[PDB]
Amino acid sequence: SAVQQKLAALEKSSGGRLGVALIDTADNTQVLYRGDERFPMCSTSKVMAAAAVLKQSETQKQLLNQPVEIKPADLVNYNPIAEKHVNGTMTLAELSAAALQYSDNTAMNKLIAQLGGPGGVTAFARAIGDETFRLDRTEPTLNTAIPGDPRDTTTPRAMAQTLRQLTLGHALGETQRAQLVTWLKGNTTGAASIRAGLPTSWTVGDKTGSGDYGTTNDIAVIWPQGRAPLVLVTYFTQPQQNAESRRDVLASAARIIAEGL
Ligand SMILES: *[B@@]1([O])O[C][C]([C][O])O1
Repeated sequence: SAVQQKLAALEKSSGGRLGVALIDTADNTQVLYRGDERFPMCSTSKVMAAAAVLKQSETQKQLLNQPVEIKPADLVNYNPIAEKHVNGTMTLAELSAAALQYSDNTAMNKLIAQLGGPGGVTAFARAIGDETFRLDRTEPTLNTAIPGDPRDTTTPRAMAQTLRQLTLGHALGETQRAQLVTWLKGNTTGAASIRAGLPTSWTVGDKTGSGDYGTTNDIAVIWPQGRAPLVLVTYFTQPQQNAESRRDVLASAARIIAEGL
C-alpha cells in the first residue's frame, strides 16, 4: 500500500531499521512494517513493569501506597525523580509514575524487584497473552540494543497488541487500566516523537525509549477527537553503536500513518 511504500522510503532515508505497528480499533485493522522483527525495547519495557505491578494491586489493594526506600546504591544512570528522594521513600505508585512519565531507571529497577526479577515482568506478559516480549536484564544494561541480541526485545506487532490490551482492553482491572492511561497521558518525554507527527488536537498517551545503537522508540495510544482510538508502536535502531537519537523518524512515521486515515 501507499503507507508501506512511504514507510519503506522513510526507512531508506534514515539509514536505520524501522518497525511500525498500528492497530485501528475501529475495524481492528492493522498496519505493519517489519511487524514481526525483534527490536530492543529500551524504556518502552517500563510499561510492562508498571502494568505488572498494577495487576498485583488488584489483589493487594493497598500495594500502590507501599513505601519503598531509595538508597544511594539504588541510583543508576538516569534517575530524575528517584534522585529527589534519595534517603527517603517513594510509594509504588510514585515509582510507577516516575518510570513511565520521566523514564526513571531507578524506578524501573524497583518495579522489577517488586516483581521478583526480570522473569516476573516477562511472566506477566505471558499471562496476558504476549509470547514475544522478553525482559532479561535490569537498568541500565537492558538498553545495550546490540544488533541481533534477542535480550530485552519485542516485536512491533506484539507490543501493539499488548499495549491495546493494557489500555483499551481488560487485561487490567477498571481502576488499574484508568490509572495506567492517566500515567501515559501525562508522559513528559514524548513531545518530539509520535506526538510531533500527529494533529495537536489528538490526545496521546505514550512511552518513549532510547538506547545504544541510536535506538529511538515510542509506543502510544492515540485518541483522535471524534474517532476510535489507535495504538501505534514505532521502533527504530541504527547500525552504529554511538548513533544519535532520531526522534524525527518516529514523528515522520506517525505523520505517514496519520495521513492514511
Ligand atoms: B529509557 O530508554 O528512556 C531513558 C532511559 C535512559 O537510560 O532508558
